[PDB]
Amino acid sequence: IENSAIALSGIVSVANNADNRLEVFGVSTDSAVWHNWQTAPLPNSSWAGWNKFNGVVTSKPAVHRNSDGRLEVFVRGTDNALWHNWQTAADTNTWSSWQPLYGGITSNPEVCLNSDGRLEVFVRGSDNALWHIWQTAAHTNSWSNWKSLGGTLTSNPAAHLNADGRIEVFARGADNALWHIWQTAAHTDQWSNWQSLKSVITSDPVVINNCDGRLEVFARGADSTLRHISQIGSDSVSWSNWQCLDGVITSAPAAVKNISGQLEVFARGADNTLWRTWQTSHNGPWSNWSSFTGIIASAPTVAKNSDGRIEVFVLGLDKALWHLWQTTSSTTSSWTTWALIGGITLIDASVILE
Amino acid sequence: IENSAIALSGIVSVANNADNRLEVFGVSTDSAVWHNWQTAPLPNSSWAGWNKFNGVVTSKPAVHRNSDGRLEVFVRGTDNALWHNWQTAADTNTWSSWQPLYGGITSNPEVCLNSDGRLEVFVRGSDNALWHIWQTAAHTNSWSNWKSLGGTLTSNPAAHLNADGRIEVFARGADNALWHIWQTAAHTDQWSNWQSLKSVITSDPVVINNCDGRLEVFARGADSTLRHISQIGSDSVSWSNWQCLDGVITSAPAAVKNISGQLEVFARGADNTLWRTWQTSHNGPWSNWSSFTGIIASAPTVAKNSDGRIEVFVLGLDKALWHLWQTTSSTTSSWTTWALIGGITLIDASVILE
Amino acid sequence: IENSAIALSGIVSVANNADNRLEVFGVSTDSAVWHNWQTAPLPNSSWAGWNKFNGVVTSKPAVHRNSDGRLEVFVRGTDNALWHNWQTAADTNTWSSWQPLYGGITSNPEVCLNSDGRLEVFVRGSDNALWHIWQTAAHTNSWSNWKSLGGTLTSNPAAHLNADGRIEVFARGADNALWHIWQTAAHTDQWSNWQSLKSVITSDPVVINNCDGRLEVFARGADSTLRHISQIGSDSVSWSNWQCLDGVITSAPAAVKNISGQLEVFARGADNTLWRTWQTSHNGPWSNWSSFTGIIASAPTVAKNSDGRIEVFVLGLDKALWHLWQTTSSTTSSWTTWALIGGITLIDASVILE
Amino acid sequence: IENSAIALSGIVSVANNADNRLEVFGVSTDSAVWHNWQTAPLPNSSWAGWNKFNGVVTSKPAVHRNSDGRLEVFVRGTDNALWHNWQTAADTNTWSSWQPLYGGITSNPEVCLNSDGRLEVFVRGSDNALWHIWQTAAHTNSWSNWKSLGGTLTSNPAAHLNADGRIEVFARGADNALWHIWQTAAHTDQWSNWQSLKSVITSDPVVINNCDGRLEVFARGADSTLRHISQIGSDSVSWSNWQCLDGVITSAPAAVKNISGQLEVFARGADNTLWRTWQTSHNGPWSNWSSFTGIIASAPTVAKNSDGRIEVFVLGLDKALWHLWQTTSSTTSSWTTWALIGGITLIDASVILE
Repeated sequence: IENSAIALSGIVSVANNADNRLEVFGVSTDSAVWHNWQTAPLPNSSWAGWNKFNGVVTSKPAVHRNSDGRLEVFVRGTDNALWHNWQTAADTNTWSSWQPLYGGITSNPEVCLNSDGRLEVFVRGSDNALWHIWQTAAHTNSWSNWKSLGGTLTSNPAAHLNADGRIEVFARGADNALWHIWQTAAHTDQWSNWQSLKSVITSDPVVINNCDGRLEVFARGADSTLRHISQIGSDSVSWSNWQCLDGVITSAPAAVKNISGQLEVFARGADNTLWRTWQTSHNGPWSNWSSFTGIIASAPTVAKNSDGRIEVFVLGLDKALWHLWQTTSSTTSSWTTWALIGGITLIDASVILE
Repeated sequence: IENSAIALSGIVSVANNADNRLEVFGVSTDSAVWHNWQTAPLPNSSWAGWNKFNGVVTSKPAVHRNSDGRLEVFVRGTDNALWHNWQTAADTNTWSSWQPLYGGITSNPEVCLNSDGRLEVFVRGSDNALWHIWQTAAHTNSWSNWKSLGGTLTSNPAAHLNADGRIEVFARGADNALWHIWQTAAHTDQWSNWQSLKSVITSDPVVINNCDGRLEVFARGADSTLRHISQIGSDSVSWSNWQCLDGVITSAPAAVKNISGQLEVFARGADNTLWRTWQTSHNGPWSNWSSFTGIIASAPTVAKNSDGRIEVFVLGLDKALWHLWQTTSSTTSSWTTWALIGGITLIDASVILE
Repeated sequence: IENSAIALSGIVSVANNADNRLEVFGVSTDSAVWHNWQTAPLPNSSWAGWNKFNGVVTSKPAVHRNSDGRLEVFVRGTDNALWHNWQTAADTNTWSSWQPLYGGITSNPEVCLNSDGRLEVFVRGSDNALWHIWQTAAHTNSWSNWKSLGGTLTSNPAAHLNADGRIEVFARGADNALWHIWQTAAHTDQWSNWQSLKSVITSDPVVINNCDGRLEVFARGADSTLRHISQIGSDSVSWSNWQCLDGVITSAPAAVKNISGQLEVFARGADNTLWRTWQTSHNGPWSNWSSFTGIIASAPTVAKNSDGRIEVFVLGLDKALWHLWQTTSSTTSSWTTWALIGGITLIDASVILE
Repeated sequence: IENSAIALSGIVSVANNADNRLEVFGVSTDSAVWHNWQTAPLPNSSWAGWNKFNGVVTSKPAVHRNSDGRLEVFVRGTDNALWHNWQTAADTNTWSSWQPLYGGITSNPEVCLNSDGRLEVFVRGSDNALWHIWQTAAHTNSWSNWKSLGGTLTSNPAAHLNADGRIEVFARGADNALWHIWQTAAHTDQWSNWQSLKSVITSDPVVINNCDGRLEVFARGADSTLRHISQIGSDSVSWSNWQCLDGVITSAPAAVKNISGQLEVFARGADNTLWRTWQTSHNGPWSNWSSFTGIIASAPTVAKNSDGRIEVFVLGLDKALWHLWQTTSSTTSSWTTWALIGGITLIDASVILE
């Protein structure tokens, strides 16, 4: 493993609809985005079937729910520009056609929802800097001009809200270390300078908030194990030391907070099966990795259902989408075995960063 | 203080719009509902001014945001039936006229949002039982028939979601004790039997969730001090003992979780000023009560702004609405002094339960 | 229940020998101190049998282990002066005769071990002030002169070390409130002024340290329920609000930290049986009281064995000493039923404070 | 760094006397054990001066306080047998001459105090197995015969009590992994089988208990960073995954629990200065390493004074003993700079394990 490697990513993007039904977005062999959704917001629900958005795309799709409940998808087009399309009403399967946001992007798009209800998109630009564009009014198809935040990115960006509403963005830099930059006031265009968090990383960063309000960042390290760092104060400049966990992982990690408020991390393990680790107590030590039966061909994508149950999506060896879930809304629940969401095969359309 | 007393309630109901701007609803001297809203989602924002909904009402209004971002208000009419009106689009100040939901109600209405996106309303009925009615599809003006959950209520009901999506409802019973009843599966019409939590209470119950997922209930006790009880397991049947805190309070309490994940409680104190107490550590002991200058004439109503800052609304001695807020997004922030939201005077339209 | 009442106390004092065998001290119908000890440091051990110290006493005996492992007992004599006697070697049943420390005392004695190895005794004096006397060298029969700390005491004193080695003393004052006073530097004769913790109490105070280093104080309140308060900072002046727990208790409480670091409290309940409550999580909420079968005639005295198992001693209706213990070294262990430590009957020799 | 390396150890062993004065034991250029002690139990106390025990030794000395307060030192002699000598009374500077315990030992000795007051010594034997010998009565010069616990050791052993009084012993095995073995009942000669904790380690293991009762083990790993693992249940068989902390260390670590109950770790860092890291919250994340000025030539040895203040001892470049300490009994206290405990120079007499 080399310092500039980027671990295998998830094969779909997932979102909860306004009524919390899960909906997945991926790219098929026709290079178009397809999507599928639960018919009811429970993991054992039937799925509607795969439906196509017309248009050829050249990145992994990113999806986020607007503050009025409508899903909106962002993707790079054949012109290397940003395109988006949206549900025309919450919980409806009527969509716009792809609409242009222009620009020139060289990474997958990352979408955040500001705490004033406005979507904001972060991408690597043609000059390898971080660029962003935002809705100028909440849940409205009115966007700003493109603006640069500088820097030099060698991974996809990952964005998350701090507890006080300030967006913070994480990305690997030219030295293969994790860097970050943040709004200095909530949902405004006033930003810090770039700062290094020092450690080399070999995956995109994955960010989650704990109960205490503080951000935690997970990534694969140079020795191919999971490592993590967390905010220790009230601001974006006070961080812990990095810690690693034993166990070689072969994909990006995926993190989720269970309904007991504890963190869980999923990743493809050294034997190409799905591995899971969880915090055993508040802030506590981490469990040994547990493995699920079955070889997988992507990183996991993890979501929560309306009753709190965790559900995991992966690419199978047959190049189709599989999933499994918790049988009960309990931290020690047993899990189902992999089930197929059949109808199309999927490709990894992630932008090749080099 | 007698066992059947119900402490003074808050004078307004508050909600966050889809873009997180606060909006308050109260009843004026014309017995109509009026509302006012922030023009931007920050506590130092200007307010738009008081606007009237036509129609005479006979209860405190209850407000909740739909899963598509539209606010919806519920109130008892002059016919003792339930009426509602809604924003016709998220973050817009265009409303329906009051529309009928019928029934016969003898308490203030309480509204909950199920985790599948459907609003559900709980009221005491003409037979003193708990009744409820729900949207049959998420964020849609299609409602069920009225259905009884039984029991005998001597307070307004308070409802909250468990971490697994099950609604749980709390209300004082015929013996002046706190009782509760819960969905046995998330967002379904399958309910438990009524169970007593034993302690006498002299206010409506106030329910909040902690980070661990568990519900905590606050109420005034028979000796006029604050008392509280919390779930200790994974279900609705395992509760702690009751604990009281020293200090006589003269209103219902209001509880909020700050951005550090700790709980804070506000109440009118024995000297008729606003009092505040907070948890000093995770699950920790509670601080001595702190007082704010100024005599108040209602219980506090507490809300959070888009940047996490807590804001408190009270009725002043001039019968107008006043508010104060935290100066910074920090747990140890200083507070502003009371400021007026002028333009109308307010009355307490709470249903007299005896 | 009146504000000046002092709840029933424990009938024996207990200590661990240098090898951790438990040894109990009580007063029999001959007004002499008798003692009995485990033959091995396990709760199911046989006991040696009751042995008498010659001499008539007029208070409950207090016992503490010296820093060289020798037990030492303190008691008021027929002359109202303080007397003491000691093991002449650790884990040996050879004792000195009662030896005089003079003074004039009007409460039971309370003994503390300073963190520099010197015993220090606290008593109410003939002028109702707090007085103390100390070893001038660790584990040596060389004592200081008597010195007054002032104040007005209406309970027995309770002393405990802070985490930094400063002794802090708690006692009810003339206004029936809990007061305290503390060393301002570890194991030195430099003391603070008296300060009130405000709440009325109707038992002696009981003090324990939690894992965080902080002191917690338990007492019965004016409504005959358990109440407690805890340090919230790094010093002796920052305390939480008082909290009460529901449930009427009819004796002083006894507190212990179990081997999981959680606190447990035992007391005689409203039905004259032994009641137990425990913290369900770190700093967490408290369980409902659980009852053990059997009417008891004293407060419990609680100790821990060499394997961590909790053991409880009480006076039975037959005026003899009974005990029960945990069956395993686990927080959720079951308990044995009461067993007799037969051979003498015991009287409550506690000094009548009025 | 190779898998079989054993990091540099501390240059002295330290103990608290019965009155909590610190006393240090090391080996000088004459191959004899010398010791020095505080004259009062405070870090700014003067020290008595270096005093010699007659006799040539061939290991680092181990010291433990007996349950009657007397210090006792264990060391390998020129005959490769175990020898010991003891204070003849607590807090006295009168010692026995070295007395024989025989055996054949190939590591430094490790001493534990059972919870029934009996010392027990663990050593690697001439067959590379773990051997032990124990006092047959508490604080008495009567010892058992030597007994083997089997295994194959490639480090010195480290022993610690579990919260329930069971001794647990940790040592590196033939595969360079950390192994452990434990008493299955407190202070009895009934032991488990050896079990692997799997990770390679390149230092002796260092064991400490947290507040929750659970053991935590620290060691240097194969990549020369600090790693740690902790018990997650009520027994000796349930452990967390291993975690590493960033930062190359060049000595064994030393761990201590501060008076707030949080853990701190000291080690020589990659630049040969003393480094310190601490837990920022309960169980929490670990701080970045902080450095103290001054090149050091051993691992640190860490102790606590009677007022809770941490004190650290190291070998200086002048081959003399230096120390520094906290200025106040507070977790965020500043520290003094290195001060000399002059009078002799010290050598590292640690047994060469290969």
